[PDB]
Amino acid sequence: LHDSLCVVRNLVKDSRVVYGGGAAEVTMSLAVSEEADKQRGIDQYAFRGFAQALDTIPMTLAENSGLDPI
Amino acid sequence: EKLIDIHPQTIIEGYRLASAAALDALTKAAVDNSHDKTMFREDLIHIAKTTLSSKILSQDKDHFAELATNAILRLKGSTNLEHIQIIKILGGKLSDSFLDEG
Repeated sequence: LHDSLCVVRNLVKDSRVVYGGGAAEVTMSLAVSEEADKQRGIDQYAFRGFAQALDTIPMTLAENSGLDPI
Repeated sequence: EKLIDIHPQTIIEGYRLASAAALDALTKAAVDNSHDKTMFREDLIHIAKTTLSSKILSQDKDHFAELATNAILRLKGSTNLEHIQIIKILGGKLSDSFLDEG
């Protein structure tokens, strides 16, 4: 409940709602990735790191169900 | 390991088939010849050198690369490396290590 409740005071503290199912996470893999190509330097691989990263939420989310993370 | 996040026993299939493609291309890029004893000696030294480098004895790299390519020459191809024995004595300095024909 302290979850269900707090979730609502999240809406009170800052009204807005994204989309779950790792969906919110997936966006970064795309968006952030583009802002790395046109970034050049060494911050292209570091930022590409946030592509390598957010992929976990959907991966474990889905793998925890038995579906192929790939 | 990272890839394992995804079945393993299949990953072996790739590394044995894909690194086989690599194994293949590496043969293509290879450079054969020559087979003239005139040219050989000049390659064998280059090999002995590249190998003898990075080893305490690199200092006089040539001195050794010569030692090697010689003993290898005697006994055509391909003979066991058991007749040419590497004996060693504690004698002042380095590079006093010659090859002996007896």
